[PDB]
Amino acid sequence: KSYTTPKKNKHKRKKVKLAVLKYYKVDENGKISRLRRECPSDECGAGVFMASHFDRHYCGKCCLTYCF
Amino acid sequence: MLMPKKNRIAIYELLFKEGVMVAKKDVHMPKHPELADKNVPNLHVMKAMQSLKSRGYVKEQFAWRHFYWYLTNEGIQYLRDYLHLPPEIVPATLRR
Amino acid sequence: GHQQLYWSHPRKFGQGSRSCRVCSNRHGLIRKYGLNMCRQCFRQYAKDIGFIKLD
Amino acid sequence: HRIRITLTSRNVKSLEKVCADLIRGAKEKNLKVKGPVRMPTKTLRITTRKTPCGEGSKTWDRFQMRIHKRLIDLHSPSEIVKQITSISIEPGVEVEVTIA
Amino acid sequence: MAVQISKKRKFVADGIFKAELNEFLTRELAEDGYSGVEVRVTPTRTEIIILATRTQNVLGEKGRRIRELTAVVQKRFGFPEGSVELYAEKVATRGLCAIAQAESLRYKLLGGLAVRRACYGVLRFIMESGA
RNA sequence: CGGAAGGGCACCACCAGGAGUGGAGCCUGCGGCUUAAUUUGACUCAACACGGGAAACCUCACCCGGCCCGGACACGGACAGGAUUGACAGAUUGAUAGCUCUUUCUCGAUUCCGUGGGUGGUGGUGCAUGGCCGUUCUUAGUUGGUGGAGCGAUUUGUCUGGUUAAUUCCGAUAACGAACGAGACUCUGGCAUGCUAACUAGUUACGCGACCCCGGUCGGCGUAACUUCUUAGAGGGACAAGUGGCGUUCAGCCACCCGAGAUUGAGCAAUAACAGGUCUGUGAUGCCCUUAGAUGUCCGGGGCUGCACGCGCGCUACACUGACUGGCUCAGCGUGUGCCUACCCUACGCCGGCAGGCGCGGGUAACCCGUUGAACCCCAUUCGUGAUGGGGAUCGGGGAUUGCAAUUAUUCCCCAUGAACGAGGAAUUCCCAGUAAGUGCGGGUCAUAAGCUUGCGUUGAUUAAGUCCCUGCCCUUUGUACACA
Repeated sequence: KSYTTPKKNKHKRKKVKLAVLKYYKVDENGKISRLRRECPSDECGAGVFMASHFDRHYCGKCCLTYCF
Repeated sequence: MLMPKKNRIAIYELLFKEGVMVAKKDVHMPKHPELADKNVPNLHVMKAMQSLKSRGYVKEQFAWRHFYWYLTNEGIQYLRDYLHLPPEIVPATLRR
Repeated sequence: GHQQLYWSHPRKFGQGSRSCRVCSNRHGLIRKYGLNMCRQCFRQYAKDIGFIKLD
Repeated sequence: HRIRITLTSRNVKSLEKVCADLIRGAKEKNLKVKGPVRMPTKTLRITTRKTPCGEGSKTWDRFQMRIHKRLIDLHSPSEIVKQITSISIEPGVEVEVTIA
Repeated sequence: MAVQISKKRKFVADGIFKAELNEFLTRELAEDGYSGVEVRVTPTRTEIIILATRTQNVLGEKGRRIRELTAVVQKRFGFPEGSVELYAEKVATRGLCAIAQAESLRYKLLGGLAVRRACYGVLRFIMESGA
């Protein structure tokens, strides 16, 4: 059956191979280098990193965004 | 249905604890009346139990505005091997 | 928010608020004595509730 | 001692046999009885259309449901009248024993 | 009871209670020769009696379906445990029970017996029972 | 079946009349004509205030857009080296929908993608169905069994006639005895100074208290008798039973005493049928359609009301048998705090002219609103035949309440505006006693809410106790080359 508009195709997401290993810097010792600050947020503490956007920071699930 | 497994296992736990279960057809009911200890939307109890039914694990009987779900032998065996329990214990319907 | 919009509209009154306790439709409802049964469903089950044609 | 037994029933002759039975039980247990005071009958009346559609002559159904209320007041310690009222129950009537 | 509702609303509440109970039990015990219900709310007992023709099928294997039905009764209508007691019993001279005979014909038609043979088979049993 | 004859019955027929409808204004349901849409079912009685349909959103189908999966299930690439869900700015929109262009964080095999198969559906066919309903018809009609008559299909009973609300009966009679429908039956109204009972009903007497001059008044206060008044149980009572007429002397009809009634009103309802209505009452339901850009469903906007038009049901009037202003005085049916469900009935004390606001209370109700101080009517004024103080359409301005929201005014209040209408053409409707009509009060719908409908009491008649003239339907006789008639 004929419609008015040529439709909007649904948002297909950009799936990526390992966005994880870009969360840490590797050392040649047996030590570490944590890239993005760890928010001590109510529920989402240690393993939950903050977002590093071009204008502000953002904590994922508690939604705790920060002006630079 | 897209489901939280936490809520899904809590439904399966109560279903076992008492073999048969009742659910009103009201998909826009915020919390389930019985399991108010858990945050269970009525939609999710219905969708879980109708998914159980499709394979022939539960017995579906419908009145005016209430689903009635009795447990079968197929459901008994799936539910017990799934929750990873002692094989001896059974629903509240069997014990004399 | 999808879940801020799905059941966003308020229902405290009108005939979209109240529902037939049998067939679930929204015309010719009996609300007298807290029945909440549509007139056709009432008339079907009327003798089982206790209502009797005398006069 | 001043205790209030009320009987609320949809059927009449059922209610009358229960009213008789409590007078019998009271006069046998040798305690003062106030006879069965008959409160006015309430007639729950609902009048609907007959036709499911609206393509007929306008004929209405007149559904009635009478509900009858008796009460007997006795001068008796709780126990003996409690054991009088624990026997000879039928499905029609409903009991309320009120102390104060 | 502190909710303390009118005797008018109380009796229409009891009216719809029996009406749905009967609907549910006619839908459930349809094939297994179901005749009807009865309630006897005694002091702190809801003695809820069922009348059937094939009571062995409905009370089932060592009382599976009875406790299943007592569970959904207490669960849906919101009753106290211990207080609700179901009792399936056989109705006398089934030949005269219009419910039992109508559902018997229905399941002979569901089997696939001839229509004049189904009706005359039923009608002959009704008459020799003493209608 | 007849364009042949005859006989019956009915205020959905007439006669005698009453109220009217048709005329005017508005409310409201149809067609029409506009519109993105103004969704639609029904069209003589048996469509058109009907779908309980009084829709501001929802309701809600219609239409202009925007989210959404609630696609179970078996199978197949995909896969944690992550399938996927959620997402704050910013442009995006109507939206604080992460729907999106563009950000980077979150989530953990329940996703998402094809193959089937399922689903939901106020989508389609009521000319595929069930159920319920309406109509023929609430008219009086329908059928065995033994017996009789015919070779037989069939017929008699079920009839010329009188009578009845009635195929109701008694009469004649090859029929006798019966069954369904009529009746009987259930509820209801009127009667009991007889009976059983009453602090959730009274009364009478009494003691007290207040006021007028021993009495009088009190719904002012309080406790021994009793059941007249109120309540609701059991029996009683009325049967054309008494008398006088008429009649085949029957069935029964008319009048009159006595008597609370000399026909109170409803509920139910046959055999057989209709292509009557409903798939938009149902998670009654065959088949078809659709099934992700949905005919599923949620969301926000409008529409269901649009106005040269023609119909139908109602409301208010056209005035003095009246309008206005005071004063006096009397009802009966009900209903009332909710499952999800939020919203109940209201007395009383202050505030405001009014609609209202605030305060403490009673009530799950013969207990509180309540002795339900209702209207018409009644008594006393002002008006004075003038489209007038008749009538209140249309329009302007302000103020309250309900709601998340009132413009296309929800409703209500206050001032102002003052339309036709001077009793209604053809045609046509309902109705015989506590009836018609006037009059207001409750129930339904209901957050708000009656010009509708369903009940209730108050005031309360004129005319008739007849008929087949009119419109219908029903029977008997007769005729037929008809029998899907």
